[PDB]
Amino acid sequence: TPVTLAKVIKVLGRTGSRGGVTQVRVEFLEDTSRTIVRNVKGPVRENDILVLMESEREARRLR
Amino acid sequence: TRKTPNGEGSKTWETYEMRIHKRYIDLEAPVQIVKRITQITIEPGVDVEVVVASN
Amino acid sequence: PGVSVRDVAAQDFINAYASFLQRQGKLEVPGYVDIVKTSSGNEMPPQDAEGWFYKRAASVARHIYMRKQVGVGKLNKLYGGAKSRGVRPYKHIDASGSINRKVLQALEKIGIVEISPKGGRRISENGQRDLDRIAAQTLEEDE
Amino acid sequence: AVPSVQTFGKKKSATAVAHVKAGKGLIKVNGSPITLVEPEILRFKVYEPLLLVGLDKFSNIDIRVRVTGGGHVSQVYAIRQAIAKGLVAYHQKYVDEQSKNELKKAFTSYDRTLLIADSRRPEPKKFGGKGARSRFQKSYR
Amino acid sequence: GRVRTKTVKRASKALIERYYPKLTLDFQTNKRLCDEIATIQSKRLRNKIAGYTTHLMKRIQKG
Amino acid sequence: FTPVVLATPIPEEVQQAQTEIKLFNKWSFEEVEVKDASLVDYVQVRQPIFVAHTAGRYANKRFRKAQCPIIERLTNSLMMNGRNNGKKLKAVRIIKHTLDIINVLTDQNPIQVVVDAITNTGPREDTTRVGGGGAARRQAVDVSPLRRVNQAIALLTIGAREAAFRNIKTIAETLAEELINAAKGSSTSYAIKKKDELERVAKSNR
Amino acid sequence: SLVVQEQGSFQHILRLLNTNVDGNIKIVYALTTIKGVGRRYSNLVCKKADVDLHKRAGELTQEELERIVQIMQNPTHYKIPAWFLNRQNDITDGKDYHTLANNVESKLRDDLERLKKIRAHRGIRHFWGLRVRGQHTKTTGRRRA
Amino acid sequence: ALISKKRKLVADGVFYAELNEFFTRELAEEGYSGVEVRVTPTKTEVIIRATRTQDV
Amino acid sequence: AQHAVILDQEKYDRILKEVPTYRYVSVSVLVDRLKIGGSLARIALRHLEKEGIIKPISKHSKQAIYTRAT
Amino acid sequence: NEGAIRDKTAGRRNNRSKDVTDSATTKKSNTRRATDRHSRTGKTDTKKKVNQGW
RNA sequence: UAAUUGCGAUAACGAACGAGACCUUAACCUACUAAAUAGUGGUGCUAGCAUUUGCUGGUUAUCCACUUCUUAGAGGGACUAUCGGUUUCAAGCCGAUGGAAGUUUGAGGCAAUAACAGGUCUGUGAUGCCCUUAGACGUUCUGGGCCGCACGCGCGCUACACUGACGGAGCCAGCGAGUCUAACCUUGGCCGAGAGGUCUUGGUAAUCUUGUGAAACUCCGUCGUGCUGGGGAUAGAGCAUUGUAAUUAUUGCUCUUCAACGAGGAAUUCCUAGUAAGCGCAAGUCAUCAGCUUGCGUUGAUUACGUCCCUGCCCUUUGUACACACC
Ligand SMILES: [Mg+2]
Ligand SMILES: [Mg+2]
Ligand SMILES: [Mg+2]
Ligand SMILES: [Mg+2]
Ligand SMILES: [Mg+2]
Ligand SMILES: [Mg+2]
Ligand SMILES: [Mg+2]
Ligand SMILES: [Mg+2]
Ligand SMILES: [Mg+2]
Ligand SMILES: [Mg+2]
Ligand SMILES: [Mg+2]
Ligand SMILES: [Mg+2]
Ligand SMILES: [Mg+2]
Ligand SMILES: [Mg+2]
Ligand SMILES: [Mg+2]
Ligand SMILES: [Mg+2]
Ligand SMILES: [Mg+2]
Ligand SMILES: [Mg+2]
Ligand SMILES: [Mg+2]
Repeated sequence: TPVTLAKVIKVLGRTGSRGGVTQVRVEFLEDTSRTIVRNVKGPVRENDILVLMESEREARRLR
Repeated sequence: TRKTPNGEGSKTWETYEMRIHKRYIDLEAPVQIVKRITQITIEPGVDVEVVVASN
Repeated sequence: PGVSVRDVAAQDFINAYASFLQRQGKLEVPGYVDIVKTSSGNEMPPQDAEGWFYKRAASVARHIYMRKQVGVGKLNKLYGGAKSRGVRPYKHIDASGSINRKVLQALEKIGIVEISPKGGRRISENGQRDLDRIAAQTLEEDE
Repeated sequence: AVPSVQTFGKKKSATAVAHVKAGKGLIKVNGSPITLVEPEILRFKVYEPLLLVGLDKFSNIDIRVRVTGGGHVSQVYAIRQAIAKGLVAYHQKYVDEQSKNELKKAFTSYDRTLLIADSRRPEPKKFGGKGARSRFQKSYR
Repeated sequence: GRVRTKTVKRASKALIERYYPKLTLDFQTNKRLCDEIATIQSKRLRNKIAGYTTHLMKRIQKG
Repeated sequence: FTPVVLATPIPEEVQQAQTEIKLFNKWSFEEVEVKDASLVDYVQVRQPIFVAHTAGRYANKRFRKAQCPIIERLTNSLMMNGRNNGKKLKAVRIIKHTLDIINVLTDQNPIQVVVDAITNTGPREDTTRVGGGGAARRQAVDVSPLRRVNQAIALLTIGAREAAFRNIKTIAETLAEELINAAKGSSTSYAIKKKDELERVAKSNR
Repeated sequence: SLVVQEQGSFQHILRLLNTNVDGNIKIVYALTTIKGVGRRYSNLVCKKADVDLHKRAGELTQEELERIVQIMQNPTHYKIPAWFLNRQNDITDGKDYHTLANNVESKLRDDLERLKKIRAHRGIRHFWGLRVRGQHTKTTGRRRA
Repeated sequence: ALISKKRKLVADGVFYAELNEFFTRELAEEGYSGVEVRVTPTKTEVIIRATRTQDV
Repeated sequence: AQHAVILDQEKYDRILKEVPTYRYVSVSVLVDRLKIGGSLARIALRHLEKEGIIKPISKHSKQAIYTRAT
Repeated sequence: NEGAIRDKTAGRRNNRSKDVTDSATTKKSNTRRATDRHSRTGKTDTKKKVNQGW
């Protein structure tokens, strides 16, 4: 499996009608200089590290 | 005690309290001063009682 | 080096004192043993069925040594436990005032506790003698 | 009249008091060596101050501790505190300061609240429920 | 939410308005100042006022 | 280790390992490294302790929950399901019992297998109930590391609590077993199954 | 304790007092399947019969079992406290008995019929299939019969 | 005599209340406004705070 | 009341020839071999400790731990 | 009592075999709560009597 | 921001009620004043084990000293402090250091204007009117009933067990209360399996009950997954206590009888740290009766630290033929 390691850059806001979702931009430690904003589930802060199970796919506002 | 006279409404309870302060001071004195210290220094609000020797 | 009972582990000190009285036979065990229940708050009698009175006596003796004086009611409350009142909630219940009172008798006739002034029972000076003795014997099992 | 200090330590109701005189290294709790306390799963809890600072540092002092109130855990967190607060108070008046500062440093660096008494406390129950915040059950009809 | 009320900020304004030749950046001496210069009824209230005279003094030195 | 014996004697094996490596009950606290990139900074080991019982304030701030010893985090989650609310001294011993069992089979400090079991059952990505209107589909999301550790503890202990229920095996035996099978995912453990089936459902909504 | 190694002497289910008893369960508890003997009563009887509590019902040499019966159906002669027994201070002869397996079903009817036959309220209450001990009957007891 | 200190003060509080009630009913037409009791040796004193003591 | 509340000489020798290769052997471990119930399992743990075969590594009730001889 | 046990149509067995009347599982029946602000007296205090008193 | 709490914008400027302040309680004092009804060290007097000086107790006054612990008086302390992030560098807010304490410090008390045909004439010798008032709707006396049982609903209690029951053993709290013209809280000694009985005793209470030796909990065994030793409904027989009286069984003990219940459908409650939950205890009621309540301490988690999707309510905007105001 293509295990992808990306580090939280910024904490943007709470998505999801419930709110338990947070919008976060990450930078991969393997070949950085590209950033992609991902949706988290658990509580998150700056400089965390998300294990993105698929490299090239991102999302936005949730209902 | 519940504030309500009846039983209607959410069950609001209400605690009253009254504080009792008790002090005792031992003196070794003759017959005069004790009777002079007790006839005066009386106070409306302070219950003063003067017990006698150690038995 | 010197010793007391306070230097010995609380549990296995009694288990040695319990095994002592048995090994001695000077007991005065009432006789309603094996059928008494030691508290209303119990379901079944003690599972030792030959013993458990040496243990209670040894337990009683150690307790009275640790403090100034203890009473019959004081041991009823100490050894008491929680009684399941069937479908109703638990409550603390006192233990049998006859097992303990007859422990205070069978250990006083045996010379480990005397009927103290101020009420209660005091550890007999010969009891300290015997208690500190077998207590030191326990530290010879780990020597 | 020998060099001696006394300290304490309080966990949630229990107050363990400790007299620390100069001695030949004994540590007794209410009557009994520290090698017996027996909740016994927290035996190393009260051993901790003796090890944070080293098995020595006691060969010249005697400690004795009595604990009233509390509970079967409430007191164990008090005695470990009254022990360490005293060892660090004995160097306050009888040894030099820099050694005493080395003790607070080696204690607070690990510090399961060893010199510092925890402020937590049981919160009052308010009417309307069996607990502090817990409310009774309602049914709406 | 430690938003100071107006009675604090009203008193703090009125003190710096007329006691800058006092009232340094140290709350401690400012506290002691208030009990000599101002008539406050509460030790708690006075510490609230002095701590805020101390916030304003700090930033006046700075534009 | 230069022994010393004062009046009230401190035992040898007691004296020995204490002022030496400040290790666990009797297990080495060093050498334990989280076999994965992140969940470090969220798995505690170093700083070491003696038992997994601590009067710590891991609640009155958001992320300070992470600083609790991960072994102690394991215990906390053991003492629950109502009848075991509170009763930490109980689970504290169950952990000590458990670590020896983990130790017995297949060497490797059990405080390291616990790290292995945790990191192997935390879902990397998951799903959530996005409205979309009535017929709510599932949006794939990437669960943060803190939730990856928490859910790993809840999943493991739950898997052992329901398995150890109504059967001759004890809590520590099933707890160890679960941690043992979760060291490297054995596909025969409650936690691995639920972990993979959460990334399975998350994968089918991407 | 010890590792025992007995031969075919031990036997599974054995019958006494008109009921059946599992051989391979402890005898203090194996006796309780007899109606009229419980955990307390059993335990005191075996303590009296010089019987090893750590044994099962499957062991216990046939003399031990025959002794156990003789004590149960005569507790007052073998020094049992007469407040230990299910039926004392009888309502006809005054004597203290301990009714056993099939007899305990017999004495329930004899008592119940004595109350009915007398038309006492407690008996009338029994005849109506109601609760007798005085409990409320509004909210509890809905499935029973 | 021979009272507990707790029951004593509570019993003294009731005595003030009942004493006050009996005056608020009896001395209305005189501007009654309260009482105080001074417990001394040789005497037990009651002061009638009434705006018009000529009628009291 | 199902299989191995009792001693059964063939079961005794079964124990001796089978405790080897048990890296973990305890109350629950003895029951899982289609054999001794928990009561007589807690008796075997002291007899297999009378000499050799099992090494005590744990402490007490509700949790036993033994390991092969060394 | 002699007739109390004699009496048939008595005891659990008889009631247990009869249908449960539907009036058991009823509601509050509420009997006029949404008419609380409409005075049924039909009287209506007058403005002069109010100004005389207030 | 918890807040018409503030900043800022500003035809407004500056103010008051309500919020805040305040008050009570729980936290911090080796600083002040002290205490045989609170406790510590030392000394006598004193017992036990060791001896090489030691270790562990006894002794409401045999004396000396002290106030860390306890107690409550007067003070002190915090002001979200220091520093750094963030933001109109405004109010603020987040992080780190320090601190007894930094969630309005935690928990309460008090709480404006107004509304409701909310509840209470069954708390009142508070009261209008109406009824009744001697064969009484007055009042007292006897007995019964409010507990009555095909069923529907609500708060709970106890459980379905092996993080367990059971038996021994360890042994730790806090809020209270407790008897005068009286029988309240009760130690201790005996008798009793138990419940209890009997003889005495301290206490009008920091002095005596009481260290309330409470319960979970910790410890070593017995049991082995089997409705089993889990569970204790139901029921028979016996003995005690309260009370003038216990039958429809006030309560307590004993043996026996050993049901349903294998974690529970649709639904729905409560809750964010010493909190939840587990656990008992005191007080109220009380002659006897807690499965209730009000408080208390003991053991002590998981998960949020967010949002407006559900729901509930506030805010403007807007419409109105409503103003007895959508009843
Ligand atoms: Mg007990
Ligand atoms: Mg107890
Ligand atoms: Mg039976
Ligand atoms: Mg002081
Ligand atoms: Mg800090
Ligand atoms: Mg109405
Ligand atoms: Mg009224
Ligand atoms: Mg009547
Ligand atoms: Mg009623
Ligand atoms: Mg209610
Ligand atoms: Mg137990
Ligand atoms: Mg008798
Ligand atoms: Mg007297
Ligand atoms: Mg049972
Ligand atoms: Mg059964
Ligand atoms: Mg469930
Ligand atoms: Mg009561
Ligand atoms: Mg009630
Ligand atoms: Mg308009």
